[PDB]
Amino acid sequence: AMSLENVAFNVVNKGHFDGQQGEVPVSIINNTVYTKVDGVDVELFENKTTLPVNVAFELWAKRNIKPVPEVKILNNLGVDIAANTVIWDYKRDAPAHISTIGVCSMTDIAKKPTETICAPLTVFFDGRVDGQVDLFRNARNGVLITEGSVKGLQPSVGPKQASLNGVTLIGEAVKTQFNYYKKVDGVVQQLPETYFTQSRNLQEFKPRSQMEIDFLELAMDEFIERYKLEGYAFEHIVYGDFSHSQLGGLHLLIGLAKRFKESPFELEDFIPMDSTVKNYFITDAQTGSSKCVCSVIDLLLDDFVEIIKSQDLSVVSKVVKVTIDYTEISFMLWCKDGHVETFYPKLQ
Amino acid sequence: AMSLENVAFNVVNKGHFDGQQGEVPVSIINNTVYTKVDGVDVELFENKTTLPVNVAFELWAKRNIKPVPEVKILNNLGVDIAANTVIWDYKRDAPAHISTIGVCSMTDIAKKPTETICAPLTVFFDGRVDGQVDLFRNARNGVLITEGSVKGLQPSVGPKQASLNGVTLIGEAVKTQFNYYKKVDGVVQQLPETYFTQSRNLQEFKPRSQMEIDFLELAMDEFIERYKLEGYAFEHIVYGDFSHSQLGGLHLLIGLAKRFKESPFELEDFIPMDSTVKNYFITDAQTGSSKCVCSVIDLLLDDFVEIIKSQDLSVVSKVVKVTIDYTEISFMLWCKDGHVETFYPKLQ
Amino acid sequence: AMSLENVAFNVVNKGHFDGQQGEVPVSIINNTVYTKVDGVDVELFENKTTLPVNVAFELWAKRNIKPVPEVKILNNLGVDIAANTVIWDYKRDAPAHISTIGVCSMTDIAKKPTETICAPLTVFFDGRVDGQVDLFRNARNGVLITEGSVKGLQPSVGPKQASLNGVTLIGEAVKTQFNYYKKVDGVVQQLPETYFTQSRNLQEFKPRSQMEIDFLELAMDEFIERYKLEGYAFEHIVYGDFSHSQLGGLHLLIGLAKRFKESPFELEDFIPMDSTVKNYFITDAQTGSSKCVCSVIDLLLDDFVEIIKSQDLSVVSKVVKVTIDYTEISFMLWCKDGHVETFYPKLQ
Amino acid sequence: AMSLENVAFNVVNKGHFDGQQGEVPVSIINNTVYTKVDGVDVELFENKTTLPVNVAFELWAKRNIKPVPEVKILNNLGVDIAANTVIWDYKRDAPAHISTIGVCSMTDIAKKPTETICAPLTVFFDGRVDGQVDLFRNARNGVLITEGSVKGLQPSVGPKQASLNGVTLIGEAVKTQFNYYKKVDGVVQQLPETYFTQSRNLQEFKPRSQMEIDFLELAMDEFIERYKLEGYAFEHIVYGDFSHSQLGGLHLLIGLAKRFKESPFELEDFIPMDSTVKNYFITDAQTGSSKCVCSVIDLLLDDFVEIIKSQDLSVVSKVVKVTIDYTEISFMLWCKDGHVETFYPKLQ
Amino acid sequence: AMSLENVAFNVVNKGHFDGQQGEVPVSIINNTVYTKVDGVDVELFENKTTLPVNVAFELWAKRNIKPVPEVKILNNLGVDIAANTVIWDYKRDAPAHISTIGVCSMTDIAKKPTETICAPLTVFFDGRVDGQVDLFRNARNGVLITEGSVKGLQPSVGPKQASLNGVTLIGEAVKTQFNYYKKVDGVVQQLPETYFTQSRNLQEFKPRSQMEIDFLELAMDEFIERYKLEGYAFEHIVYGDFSHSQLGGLHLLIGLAKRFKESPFELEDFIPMDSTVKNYFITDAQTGSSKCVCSVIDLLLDDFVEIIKSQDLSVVSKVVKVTIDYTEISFMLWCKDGHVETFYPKLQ
Ligand SMILES: CC(=O)Nc1cc(C)[nH]n1
Ligand SMILES: CC(=O)Nc1cc(C)[nH]n1
Repeated sequence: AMSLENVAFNVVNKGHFDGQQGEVPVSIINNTVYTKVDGVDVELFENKTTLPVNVAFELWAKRNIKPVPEVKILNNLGVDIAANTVIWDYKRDAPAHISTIGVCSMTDIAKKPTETICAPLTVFFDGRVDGQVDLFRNARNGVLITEGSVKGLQPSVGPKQASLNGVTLIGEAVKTQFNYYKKVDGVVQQLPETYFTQSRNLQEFKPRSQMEIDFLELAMDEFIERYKLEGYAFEHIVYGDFSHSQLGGLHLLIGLAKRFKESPFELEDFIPMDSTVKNYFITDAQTGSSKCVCSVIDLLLDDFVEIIKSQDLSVVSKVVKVTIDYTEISFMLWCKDGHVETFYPKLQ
Repeated sequence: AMSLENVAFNVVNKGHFDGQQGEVPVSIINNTVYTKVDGVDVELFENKTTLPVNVAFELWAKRNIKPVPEVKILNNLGVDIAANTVIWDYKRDAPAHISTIGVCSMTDIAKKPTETICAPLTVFFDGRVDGQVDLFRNARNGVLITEGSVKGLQPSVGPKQASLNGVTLIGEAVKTQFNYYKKVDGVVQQLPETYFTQSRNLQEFKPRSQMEIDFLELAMDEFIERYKLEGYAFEHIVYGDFSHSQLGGLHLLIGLAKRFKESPFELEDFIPMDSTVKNYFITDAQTGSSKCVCSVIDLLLDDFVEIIKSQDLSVVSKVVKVTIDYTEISFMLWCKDGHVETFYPKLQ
Repeated sequence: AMSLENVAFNVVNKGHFDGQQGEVPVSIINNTVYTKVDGVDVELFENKTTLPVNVAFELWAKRNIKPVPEVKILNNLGVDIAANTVIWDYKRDAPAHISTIGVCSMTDIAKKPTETICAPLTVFFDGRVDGQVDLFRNARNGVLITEGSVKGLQPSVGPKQASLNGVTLIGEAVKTQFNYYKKVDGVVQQLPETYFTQSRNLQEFKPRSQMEIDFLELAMDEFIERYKLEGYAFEHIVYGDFSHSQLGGLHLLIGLAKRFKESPFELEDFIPMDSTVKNYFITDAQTGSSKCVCSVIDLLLDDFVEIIKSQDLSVVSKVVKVTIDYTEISFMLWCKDGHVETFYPKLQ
Repeated sequence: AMSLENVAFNVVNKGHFDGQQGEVPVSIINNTVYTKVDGVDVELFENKTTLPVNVAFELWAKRNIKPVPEVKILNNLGVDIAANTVIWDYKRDAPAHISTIGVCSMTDIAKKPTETICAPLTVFFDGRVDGQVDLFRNARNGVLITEGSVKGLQPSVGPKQASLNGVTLIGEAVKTQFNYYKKVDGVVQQLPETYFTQSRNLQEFKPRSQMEIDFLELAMDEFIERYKLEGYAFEHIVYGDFSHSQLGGLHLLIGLAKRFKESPFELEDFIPMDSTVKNYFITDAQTGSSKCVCSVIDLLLDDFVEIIKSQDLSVVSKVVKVTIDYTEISFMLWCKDGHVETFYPKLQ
Repeated sequence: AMSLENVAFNVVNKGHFDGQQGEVPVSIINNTVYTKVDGVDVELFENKTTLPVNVAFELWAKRNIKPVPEVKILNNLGVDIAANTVIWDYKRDAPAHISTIGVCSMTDIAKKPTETICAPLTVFFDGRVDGQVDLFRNARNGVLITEGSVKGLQPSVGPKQASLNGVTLIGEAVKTQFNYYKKVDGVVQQLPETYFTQSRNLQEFKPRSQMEIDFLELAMDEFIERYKLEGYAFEHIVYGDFSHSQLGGLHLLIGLAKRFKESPFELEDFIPMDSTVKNYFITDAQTGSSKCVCSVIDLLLDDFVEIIKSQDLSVVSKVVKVTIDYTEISFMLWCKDGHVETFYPKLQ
C-alpha cells in the first residue's frame, strides 16, 4: 500500500523510506511537503526537480543510502536508469535518472529490469543486492558494480571514492571502491584504462601525495625546479596568471585551492551538475582578473604531470585525448619551440 | 489506511470517496491533482480553496452526496462544523466549514462530535444517519435535520429545496424538506417564524404560484391592477426602472427573470457565496442603465407582497426587519404621502 | 532555428506553427505565455498539461490541424507516439502522447520513426503525408490511416467521424473516414469487426437513423411497441428510471439527449478524457434522482438494439464482451425469467 | 487602520511592526513581498509558511522582539496560542502557533484572551506586559512567564537562555531566565523538577563546566579515568563508534562537537523544528559510518553523567524517564553484567 | 535572431550572453530555467526578480561583465536606465533598472539612447564602449563613466572600487576607478566634492590605513588617547555600547568588524539593497543588547574622524550634512558641554 502519507511517515520515523507501515498527515503547498507535528506544519521536503512535488518527494525518500558511484561516473558509463533503486543526484537536488524500475508508480517504466521496455536502456545494477548480478547477465544493456569477483566477468577497478548520502568519501567503515562492468547490445564491453578525478572541494582540499604536499607548501619556482617541470607551463596552467584582465590558465583544482588560501575568488557554477570537467565563470577578488569559461579538473597532481610529460611538444596545436572517469576527455595542447604554452580541457 | 492515492482511487472508481480499498498513481502540480491513465495524466481536481491542494481534494472527495441544507441556511443557523461529513459549498468551490469531525486527519479537530472540543461549536447533525439524532441530544450546541418527527421536540419546517451535489432542487425521488431543530447551551431553541428564499436561477426561472405566473405573463399595469398593488412601487422595486443612468429598484429575482427574457444584462457577483440576499453590479445591455450594488432576493412574489402590504406607510424612512431563511434581513422602506417610493434589502 | 519567440510569432501570424521565420517578444508567467502587442501583454496560451509551459506551448502550436482519428480510437489501437506530428487531445487540453518524433527538441525521442528507439512503440502513421505509408511498411509497430487503398493490404474501415481542431465531425469538404491498418512485430494484423461510438454531444444531439428519429419523437411505450423491444428493459437501460433516489439505467447517450430536452441534469465528468465508455456522476435536477457512476456510451440506437437482441437471456448475470472502437468493452447483462433486467457497460 | 502597506511601512522604517502611521507601495508576487524603493522592487519578505503570504508577512512583522522562551519549552508546556503577541519560530521560519489573539484580523480567533473561544486553549501570557498576570489568573488554561514574584503563585525557575530575534542567548543586558507558571482547567499546575537542554550549536560549541572543558581537551581514556566513568559506555554513547557501517552511539551534542573539530560530518535535520531531542541522519565524512536516525540531546555533560550514574544497571533493557525542558524524555537503557552497553533518547 | 534557446545556448557555452549562434532545449518551470543535458534537466537560472522568468533570464545573461560602478553610486547619481547594457544588481539578484535600451525586446523602451523616449531619463553611458561619450554629449540626461580625459568635460574622480560580476574590488589587472560626468536637462552638472564608502564586508574586513590598523589592534582607551579622540563619543558611536537592552551607537562598519572578531551578532538586512548607509536590526549574541534600526556606514576611519572633528560642538542637536558617494547624507549630531554625546546617520 504505497501512499504519500506512508512515504512521509517513513521520512519522519526512519529518516528515509524504509518500508514501514504507518501514515502521518501531509500538506502539499506549491513545491513543498509538510507534515503536521503537534498542530504546526513542519517542512519535510522542498522540490527542486522538474517532477511533480509528491513524486520527487517519494523518489528522494527512496534514494539509495549506501555508498554509490558518483553521478559523473554513471553518466560517463552511459547509465540511463537504475534497477530497483533511486540514485539521488545531490549536485542537482534531483533524481539522477528520469525513470525508475520497481520504485514509484508515477515514474516506473517497469517493475523488473527483465521487462522488454528496459532492453534498450543501460540499466544500473548493484551486485550488493541479491539477484542483481544475474539481472545484469540477462540485461541487453547495463552497468554493474560489485564488491568482489563475478565468475568469468573481467572487472574494472573503479575510483576509491563513492557518494554516501551526498558525501563523497573513501570508505573506512564501508566499501566505496567497486568493480565496474558494462554491457552494450548483449555484449560485455571492455572498460578502458583510465585516470580518476579526485572529487575534492576548494574549501576542504587535502593533498593526496608528496608532490601535492610540495605544490601547496613550496613556492612556485622551487616546486617547478624540484619536479623538473621547466618548459611545461605550470605557471600558467596550474598556478594561474592573474596579471591581465583575462585570467590565464588555472585548470587544475589544486591550483585553485592554493590560490584560495591566499586570496578569495568567485566561482560561478553556471551548469550545476556532477561532471569530470567543471566549467566556472571565475572572478579573482584581489586582482579583478576573470574568465567566463574556466575549465577545471581535479586530477591528482602526479597524474596531471604524467599526462603532460607523455605528450609530443613539437606541434603548434593539437587535441590530446585522455581517458578520465571512463570517458574520453579532449585537451587542447599548445606548444612553441619545444615547450608548452598552454594545456587545457578543450571547451566543446 | 487513509492516503492521497486511495482518495484518488475512490474518485476514479466510485465517483467520490466511498471507503474502497485501492491506489492509483497521483501527481500534484501547483493546485491540480492528476492521475496516470494509460501513460497520460488526467486531471481529477483543481483546488479553488485556501487549503492545501491534497487536503482540499480529500474534503471534496468526502463531500456529502445526499440532499443537504443549502449553505445559506446552515450559515444563518450559526453552523460552525459538520458531524462526520463535509458540506461542500459549490458556490465557493470549497468546504462550507474550516474544520471537520471524523473526516480528514489534516482538518479534524475531533473524531466524534461528543469530544469536548466540539461542545462550544454549533455542530450540524443529520438525522438520516444512524446515531446522529442521539448525538444532537448529547451535544451542547447543534443543528439537527430530520425527515420525520423527533419525540418530544417540536419541529421547524425548513425550505422545500435542498442542495444535491450542487443542484438546488425540490425532491421527487428523494426528500429535500427537512425538520429543523437547534440547541444553544444544551437548550432546545424555539426556531423563529420565517419566510424562505426560493433559490431559483435567472436562466431557468419557473413560477411557483398563480401570482408568479401572472407576473411573468401579464403586462406591468394589468398585473398591478389585478393584485391591487397601486401605491406599492412595484414598477420601481420589482419591474425595475431602466430610464436613468442609475438602474432603479429591481430587487426581486422574478423581476430580473422577466427582464432577462426580453433584454439581456450583466450581473457581476462580486462576493461569490451563498447568501439570502445577493449583491450584484448590474449593467442593462439594452439601455446602459447600471447599479454598482443591486441587492436581489428570491422571495416567492406572494411572500414579498405579504411583507410589503404588512408595513406602516406613514414614515419617510425606516428599517423593516424580516426573518428569511432563519436570519433577520433588514430592508429599507421609503414612503411619501402614504405610498411606497422604494423597499430594498438594506446594504450594510 | 527553433525558439519560443519563433513559435509565438507563428501562433500570432499563422494561427499555429507553420515553419515561418520571425520572432515576437514573449513573457512567461507561471503557466501562461504572453506576447507584447503595442505595449500590452496578450495571452497566447495557458498550460493545462503536466509538461513545462514553454514545451506544452510548442506542442500545442505544432498540433495536427487536419482531421485526425479521435484520441479514444488511437488509445484503443495501442498508439504510443505519432510520427512527425502532435495529436492534440482537446478533451484533456494536452498532447495525446508523452513523447514526439521530429517535432520538439524537449520531447523528441527520435527525429525519424525509422530510428531503433521507435521499433518497440506503436507509431501512428498518416498516409496523407508523403512517405508515411512507406515508413509504416518499414516500422516494427504501428497504426496507419489512409484515404484510399494500400496495395496488398486489406483495410479496416474506421469511423465516419474524425477530430478537426477539436471538433468531431463527419466531413463534407474534407475526408474524415479512414482506412486503418495495424502492425504488431512486423506483421500486418487483421483488425477485428467492430462497432463505432457516434461521438455526439448532449446539447447538439442529432439522430442518425429512422429508429433514432422515432426514439426522440415517439413516446416510450409506442417506440418499444414499434421496434418489438418488450422484455429488453429499454425503460430502465435507455430511457432511465428517475423514480428512486438512485437513478436507474440511462446508459445510452440518446436516452440522456431525450431527457435533456425535457428536464435538465448535471453530468460530472470526474475522469475528463476521451474514451469509448464515459463515466458521469449524474444528478437529475427535476427529481433529485442521482448516480455516482453512470456509464454512458454513444452507440447508434440500431447498433445497441442489435447487441442486446444478440444475447442469450437465460442466465442471471454474465459479462457480455463487444468490440467497440477496436477495443473489447465488457457489459454486465442481468436477466430474470427470459427477460432483461439491466445491461450496462461494466464498471471495472 | 491595519493594512499591508502600513505593515510594510513599519518594516522599512522601524525594522518591524511598531504601530507607526504611514504607507509604502507594495507588490506581492507568489510568496514574496516587495516594496518600491526609487523605482525598483526590494524584497521585504519571503513566505516559508503554510499561511497566505500577506498574512505571514504581518505575523512576522508583529513578532515578539523581546527575549522569549524557546519554542521547544512552549511546546513541552502545551502552549497553543499567545496573548497579544506572535512568537516567531526561527527554526521553522513560521509563527509558532496557528492562531493569534489581538494581533492580525486574518488569524485572530479573539481580540482578548478573556473571550470564551480561548478558555480551552493553553494561552501564553507575558508578565512583562501590563495586565498579563491578571489575564493568566482569569484564564482557564495558560502558561505565564515573569521576571519576578507573583503573589501566592509557586514559581518554576526556567532555563537561563531565551530566544531574542532567533538568537538563543543567556542575557547580560536583558533578562532571559524567567519564572514559569501553568494552569490546566482553571487549576494552577505544579511544574515538575527538570533538567534543561543547553541549546548550543555544533559550529560554535562552548563548554559550560570544568567537566565539559576536560571532555573537549582530554583524550577519551584519560577523561573516562578522571571522572570514574568506566563501565558507563561513554566510548559508544558520547564519543561515538565510527568503526562499523552503522554509526554507534553519539547522542550528546558535546560528543558531536568534539568529533566536528577533528573530522567533518553531515547532519541531515529531516524534521526541522525546535525540540528537546533532535533526530539527524548522520554521515561521517572520514569513515563513511552513518545512521538514519541519530537522536541527539544537548545536556550539560555533568547533567548527563548524573542521569546515567543514577540508574540501576542490573536489568538487560528498560525505559528510563527523565524530565528535560518540562517534558518526560524516555531513554532506552541497555546493560550487561552490571555495565552499560548503550543509553539513548528512545526513538518513538 | 534573439530567442530563449539562443540565450540558454550562450549561458551553457560562453558563461553568459556572448552573441553566439546556437540553441539548447529549455524548460521553464515556475521561476526556474532548465536545460536538458544528456536526458536530465540542469538548472540555469532561478528568477528572484519581479519580471517574467524568461525576461529576467535574458537580462541576467546580458549583464555587464566588465567592472561597473556599484549600484549605490548609480542610484545616488540618479541613473534610471543604461545604454545598451544591463547593470546587474547582485545585492537584489535583479536588474538595477526597470527598462533597457537595445538589450531585450520585452524590456526595451528604445533601441538607441538617442530616441526621444530616453530624453527625460538619466541614461548611464560607458565611455569604454565606442560611441558612448558622443551619445552622452547628445543625451538630455545622463551619467557617463570613462577611463580617461574627455575633451572639455570637467571630470569627477570616482571611488577606487567597482563591481566585477558582483565582486566589489579595487582593480589590479583591470581599471575600477573611473571619471564620472552627469547631465541634467542638457546641462553638464558639476559633481560635488565627496567622500566614498569603502564597500567592505564584516567577515573579510581589512584595514586601509594606519589609523584603521590601530583601531583593530589597540584597546579602546589607548586608541582614543593616541588619536586625541577624547570627548568625541567613539566609545558609543564606533565601539558600541552593549550594556543596556538597547544597543548604543555602533554606526561605523570597522566598529562592527572589531566586535565580530570577539563576539558574534546577528545583522538583519531588512531592506536588502545596495546603499551608502545600511540599516540593520542587530542582536548581540553575547549580551542580548539589540537595536531595530542600526544605521551603519563604511567610511575609512580617518574620513569619519575628519568629519566629526570638523563640527561645531556648541549646539544640543543639529543636522550635519556630508556628501558621501555623491549623495547628501544627513547625520544627527548631539552634544553636551562642548563634547559629543552621539553622531549617527539620521534615520529618515
Ligand atoms: C436538550 C435536548 O433535549 N435535546 C434533545 C432531546 C431530544 C428528544 N432530541 N434532542
Ligand atoms: C509488413 C508489411 O507488409 N507492411 C506493409 C506492407 C504494405 C504494402 N504496406 N505496409
